[PDB]
Amino acid sequence: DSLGWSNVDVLDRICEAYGFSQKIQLANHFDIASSSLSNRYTRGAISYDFAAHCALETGANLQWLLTGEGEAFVNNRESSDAKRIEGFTLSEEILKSDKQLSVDAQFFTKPLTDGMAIRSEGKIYFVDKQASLSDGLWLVDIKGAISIRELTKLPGRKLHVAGGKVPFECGIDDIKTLGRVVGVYSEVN
Amino acid sequence: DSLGWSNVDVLDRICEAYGFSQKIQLANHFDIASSSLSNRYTRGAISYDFAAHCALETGANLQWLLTGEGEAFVNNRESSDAKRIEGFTLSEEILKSDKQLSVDAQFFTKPLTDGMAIRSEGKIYFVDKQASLSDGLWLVDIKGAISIRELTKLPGRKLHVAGGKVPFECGIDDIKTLGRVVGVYSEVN
Repeated sequence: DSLGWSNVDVLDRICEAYGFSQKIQLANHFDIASSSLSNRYTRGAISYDFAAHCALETGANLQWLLTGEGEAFVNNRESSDAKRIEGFTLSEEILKSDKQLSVDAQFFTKPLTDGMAIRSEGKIYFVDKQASLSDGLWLVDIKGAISIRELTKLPGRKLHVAGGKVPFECGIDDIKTLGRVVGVYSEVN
Repeated sequence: DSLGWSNVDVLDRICEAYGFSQKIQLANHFDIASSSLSNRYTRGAISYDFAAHCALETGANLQWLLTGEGEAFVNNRESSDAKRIEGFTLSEEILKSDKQLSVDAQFFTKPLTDGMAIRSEGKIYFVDKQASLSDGLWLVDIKGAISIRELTKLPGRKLHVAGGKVPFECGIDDIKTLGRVVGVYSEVN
C-alpha cells in the first residue's frame, strides 16, 4: 500500500461520485471537524475509509474512486433515468442523514443537481438546495429547528412563514432557507 | 436436459425472489390459472420463461434461481419492491403505455411486485394491480372508461364510487378494479 496514488484526487473523484462541488459537502457528512478534513487533504495517506463508504453509500465504483478515468456510474444527469439523491429523515425538528434515494429524472421538469430527499411523516419531500428565493414550500432552519414551512415573499425583504405553529412574519435575515420543495411523494396507506 | 435441476425448487426460489408466500401469487403475477401453475410444478421441464422474467424484474441472480447456488441478491434491489415500474399516461379516460419509471423500493412500505406508474393530471400515481379490494383510491374501468376513483365497500358486495362529477353505487360485479393507488407523486412547480 504505497502505489503512488493522490489523496486529493481520490477525495475529489469521490465528490464527483456523490456528486458534490464543495468540500463542506464532506466534513459534516462523516461528522468530522473541518480541520480534521483539511488534514486528509494535506497528508498523502489515502482516505480509504471515505472511498469505501462512498462506494457503499453512492454505489460508485471502487476501482474508479481510486484510479480509473471515468468508470464510475452516471451522475452528470439521468444514467438510464436512475438519478441518486442524498437522503434524510426529519423528525422532531432534527434532520438526520439516511440512505441515498434513487429516483427518475422524469420526476423533475427542472434538473435537480443539488437535491435532498427528506422523509417526514409518510412523505418524501424532494428539495432543491439551489432554488432562488420564491413563494412556496421550503425546508428551513429557525434557531436550529429544521422544518418545512410555506414562505411568501413580502415587500421590504420580508417573509410570511406558515405551517407547524401559528404563522409569523420576519426578515430574510431572520431565518435560514435550506432549499425549495420541488416535489412531494406521499404514501397512500 | 441438464439433469439434477429441480423445477419445483426453481419455481419456489422464484417465489422467494418476488417475496411471494403462496404459489397462487406467482400464478397471478404471470397471469396464468392456478391449475396451470400446478402443472408447471408437476412437470419435469424447468420454467425458464418465469426464471428469466424473475431475473429481469427483481434483479435476482439467474444462477441462483436455477440452481440455488449462491444467494438471491447481493445488495441493490435486494428483496426490493419496485425499481423499474411500467409507466402509463391516463388522459381522456384512456390509458396508454408509456416509458417505465425508475423508483426506489424505499417508496413503498409494502412490496410492489405488480405495479404501474400512471401519469395523470400532472401527478404520478403508483398502483398495485394485486391489491385486495378495500376502501381507498383505485384505478378502475367503468364500462370501458378508465379513471381513478375513491371506493368504499358497502354491505352486500357493493361499492360506493366517488371522484367523478357525481358519485354512484353498484355491485362489485358492475365495474372492474384494476389496482389500488399506494402512493402519489406530484411536482410542486
